[PDB]
Amino acid sequence: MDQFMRKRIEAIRGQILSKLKLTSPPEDYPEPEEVPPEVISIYNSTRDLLQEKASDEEYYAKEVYKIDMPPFFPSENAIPPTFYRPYFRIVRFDVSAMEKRASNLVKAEFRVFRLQNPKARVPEQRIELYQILKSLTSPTQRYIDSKVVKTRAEGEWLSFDVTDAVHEWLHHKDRNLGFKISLHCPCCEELEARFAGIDGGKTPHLLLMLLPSYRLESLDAYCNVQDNCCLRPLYIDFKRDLGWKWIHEPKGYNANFCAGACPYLNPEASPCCVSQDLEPLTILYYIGKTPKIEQLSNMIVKSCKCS
Amino acid sequence: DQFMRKRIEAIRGQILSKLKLTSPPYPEPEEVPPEVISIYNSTRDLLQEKASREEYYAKEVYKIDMPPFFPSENAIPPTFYRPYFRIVRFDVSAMEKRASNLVKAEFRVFRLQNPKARVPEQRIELYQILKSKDLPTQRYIDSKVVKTRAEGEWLSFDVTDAVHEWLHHKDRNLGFKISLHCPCCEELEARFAGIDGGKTPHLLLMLLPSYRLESLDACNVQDNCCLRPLYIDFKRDLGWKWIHEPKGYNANFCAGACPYLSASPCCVSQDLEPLTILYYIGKTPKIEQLSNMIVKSCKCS
Amino acid sequence: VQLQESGGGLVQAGGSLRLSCAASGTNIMGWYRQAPGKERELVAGIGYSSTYYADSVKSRFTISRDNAKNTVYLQMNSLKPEDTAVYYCAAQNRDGWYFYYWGQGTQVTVS
Amino acid sequence: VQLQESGGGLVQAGGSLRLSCAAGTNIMGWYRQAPGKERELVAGIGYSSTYYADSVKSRFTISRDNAKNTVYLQMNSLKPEDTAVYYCAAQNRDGWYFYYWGQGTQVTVS
Ligand SMILES: *[C@@H]1O[C@H](CO)[C@@H](O)[C@H](O)[C@H]1NC(C)=O
Ligand SMILES: *[C@@H]1O[C@H](CO)[C@@H](O)[C@H](O)[C@H]1NC(C)=O
Repeated sequence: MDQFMRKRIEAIRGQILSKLKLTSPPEDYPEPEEVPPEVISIYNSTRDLLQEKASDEEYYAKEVYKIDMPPFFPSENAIPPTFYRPYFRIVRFDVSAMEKRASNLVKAEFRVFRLQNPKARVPEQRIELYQILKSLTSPTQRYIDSKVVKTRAEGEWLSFDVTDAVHEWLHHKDRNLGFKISLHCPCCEELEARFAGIDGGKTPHLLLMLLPSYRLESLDAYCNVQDNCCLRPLYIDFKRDLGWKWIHEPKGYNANFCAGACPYLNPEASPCCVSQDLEPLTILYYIGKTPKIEQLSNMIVKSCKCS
Repeated sequence: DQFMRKRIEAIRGQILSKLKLTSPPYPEPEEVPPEVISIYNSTRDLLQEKASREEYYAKEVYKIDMPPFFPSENAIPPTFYRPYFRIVRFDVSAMEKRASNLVKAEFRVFRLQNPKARVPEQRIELYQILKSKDLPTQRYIDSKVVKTRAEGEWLSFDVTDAVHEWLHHKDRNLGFKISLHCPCCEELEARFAGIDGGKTPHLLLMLLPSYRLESLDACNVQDNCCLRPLYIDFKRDLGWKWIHEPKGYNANFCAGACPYLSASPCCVSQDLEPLTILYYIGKTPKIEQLSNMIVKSCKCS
Repeated sequence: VQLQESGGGLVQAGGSLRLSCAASGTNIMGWYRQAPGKERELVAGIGYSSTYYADSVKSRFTISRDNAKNTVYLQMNSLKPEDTAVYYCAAQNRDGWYFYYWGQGTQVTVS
Repeated sequence: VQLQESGGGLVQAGGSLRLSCAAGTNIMGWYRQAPGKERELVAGIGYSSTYYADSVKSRFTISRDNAKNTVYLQMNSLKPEDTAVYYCAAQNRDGWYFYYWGQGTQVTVS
């Protein structure tokens, strides 16, 4: 492990700059004595988001843009960003700044803070997120995702994948009609969930994640032919290759196996060619007169990786 | 190479290990009842669907069809119709003795093709009907977006928790409801075999036998395959002063030796979690996300 | 409990008729039918305003219930010569998937 | 379009008053300008969804008659600070502005 730590550090140094596609580290880095709080806010929302999710466009790093809720000034001629009703809340965002960057958007996350309502009537509710739509005799809202929240629990952040909605909003500005946080309710009780910025550093905001164009320059059976890490066919005929006549079905399955050598300088220390994705296998066998239709996990090698 | 010969031998042991058979078993394959082949046919097709997109030991799959209705008897039908929802009920009393071994259950229904559907795409919701008293009457399980006019297909829902109560309180087995999605202020154009008329709606209960129940996070430090701590401070271990925050992150790494037999062993990473960094070029700030940077657990493969 | 049915007689071929079933005591409910010689058959069933109809009566017969008056109806429209029998409405046993409660029922014969 | 307001005058502190705004071919709201102080959006209806100001929360109520195309403003429990000229405003056909205004009536709390 003494010489195994020494390599991870060097492999991480290259992995960082590789995902950033930086041939060398920045030079004119400013000084941390004064970094604007708005920049630290973007780091906080990306960090806290990934912490929650814990419960080749993917290799390269992604720029995170944070679009807060529009500030409302009652003295001007602006339509407020929020509209209330006992059963839903309405929020609208101004995404015109990212219309120029729409060709590089990868993912968007609507992050809203759910306050604690210690005097809530129902302790648990299912809320639904809709994309408001411009209509007659046609739809007025589009389903996105739902969530089960605890109205009386400690405050928490809630995130939704609203990529397709921001995509339309960035293309057709006349469709940016906002979001709606509606109560699920079976079919056509008040919304006991309170949200910061809507029911009153916890502002509702979008988290847009792009892949820069200059970062767009650059293992199922491709496996052509190769001798590096790559899937290899193996079909097990139960009678032939095992001498087993007790499994009635399947008569045989592609088990496959991964083989090859992985280079060093590797999406992930020394690398080894192992299996990544495995899929279960169902068999029908017999003991006595009893039939057994059973499920075996991790039996089929479908792809390989290096690690 | 001849290491395929080892995969074959490693697979031979992996099968008997998950089944806990110290040795292989036998009927005649010339005539196996079709009802037995249907249980194999449905478990296979289910996994085939998940493919298109306590865990080691094998699990026995039981198939519970829809109760057969004979109108000459004094039995309440298993299905009830409504332009916006369907009601189906199963009789799962036979598995009440085995409730202590249930692991997962899935209600499988076949969605027929409705070439004369009004709306080509609809969102259907599955509810567990409940016995209420006064002023809920149903509990949400899962939803799905189906194509009413598409070629027929099978639809599955994880109804483990609902079936679990049915095996405990028989007086709560009131069935399922496939309701059309309502935005809460249109008819259900989706047709299902056995409800809107070998494609019978059925449950697939999956148990783990008791004799198969015996009865690497931060590493119980050891010298076998096991997670190892590694914290990289950018200034200290990399000489980098351009990342303003984080000042350092636990990178970790996998090391150790795994037994031999699975094929050949390697101590590698299993699940990885991304990393957020804030750096600068010129006066411009960059708050970016790098995937697969933190090793959280190790495995052998 | 008590179950009392009414409505029913002779109807012109292709006509209509509304049967009734009142519950005067203390709830899945339905209608049964027994032709002379032939065995019983569940024609219609109401329950959770959810409905179950038979194939020979679909799009012709309609079941309903007045939760206020506790009466279950059976609108027999577009009658056919095969719908001739005595009709017995039935209720559900308090907690089982039984029927238990029946009535004498009236007879209908279409010409 | 055309905007016509009515129902404004003098009310004793703690009283009530119902303002009206008639519309001519949506989102609408009410503004107010106290003597010396600049405008402020007190209430707004839109998507029967409502936006009230923080200073009138729990007192003023907005509504609309989709039949008559009239927006109301039920001002109950008035306070000496609710004195101003009230201008109802409509939304531009497709933009996120207001554009259309009216003369508005005056309210005076004692
Ligand atoms: C950012 O995250 C830290 C958590 O370490 C928290 O203390 C801080 O308040 C957050 N916000 C800002 C603006 O720093
Ligand atoms: C088993 O599955 C196949 C699908 O490949 C089907 O054709 C066959 O009818 C099924 N057998 C039974 C008994 O359901």
